[PDB]
Amino acid sequence: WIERAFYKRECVHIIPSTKDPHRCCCGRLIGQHVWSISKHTQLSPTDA
Amino acid sequence: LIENGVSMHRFLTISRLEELYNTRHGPSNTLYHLVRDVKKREY
Amino acid sequence: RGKICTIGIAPWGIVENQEDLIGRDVVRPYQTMSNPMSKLTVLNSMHSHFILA
Repeated sequence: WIERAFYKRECVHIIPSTKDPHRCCCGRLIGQHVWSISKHTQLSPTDA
Repeated sequence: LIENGVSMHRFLTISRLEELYNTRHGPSNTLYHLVRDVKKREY
Repeated sequence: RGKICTIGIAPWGIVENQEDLIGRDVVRPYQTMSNPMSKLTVLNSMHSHFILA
């Protein structure tokens, strides 16, 4: 019930550059990427 | 050693425990007496 | 008396080994080996509860 009631999210779209092409504003690397302000995060059920 | 990290299940295999059953580089043991007696039941 | 019921509100991305915490209802062990150069800050081990914001 805990997984179906609490949801995670992971910004993966857009992928800008912040003084480095691998350095996203979402923190992860450009190859590592698979709020929604300039991140376009997607809500999904929690796996952790 | 476990205070830094050992994660004991990863520390074990069959063979690592097996050599630990055979070496006598420390305290005295009675396994030499016992396993001879139970293979007398297996003789 | 060691049932203090402390809760750690840490960010999900700020903690170290995010891939180690993947898995539903799985007992995932985490080692306290601290890397001095990683920006992913280590956990505090003797906290009883954790919330991953």
